[PDB]
Amino acid sequence: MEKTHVQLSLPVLQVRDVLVRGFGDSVEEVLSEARQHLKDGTCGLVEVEKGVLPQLEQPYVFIKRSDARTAPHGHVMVELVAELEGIQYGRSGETLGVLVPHVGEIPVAYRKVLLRKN
Ligand SMILES: Nc1n[nH]c2cccc(Cl)c12
Repeated sequence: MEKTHVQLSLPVLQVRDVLVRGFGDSVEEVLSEARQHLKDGTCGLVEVEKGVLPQLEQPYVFIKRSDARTAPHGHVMVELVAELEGIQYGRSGETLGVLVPHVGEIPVAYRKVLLRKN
């Protein structure tokens, strides 16, 4: 059965390499698809800098920091928050990046996270 949190190492992708630039067309769909890709090992992370979000597709799925002393086993505790037309669905901490499908792009790094499944 599902533990509340799972340790994952996410590939960090450069925005110009990403082939599939979002998870879907509604807040509920992108959160659902992001969770499925995380379970399947087919999710990447793009770090947000100027110019990144306009090169990706809304709705966005962000991973955000969920606490301050929980970095168990070297993995930052995180949760999912979606954004569409400037409104956020969830409230959480600082953004670590934006999640996208991973379809074989070569990463530049890995980001260790402890992900709250729901
Ligand atoms: N990463 C995940 N492994 N297993 C899951 C089940 C539900 C939701 C998620 Cl995100 C996961």
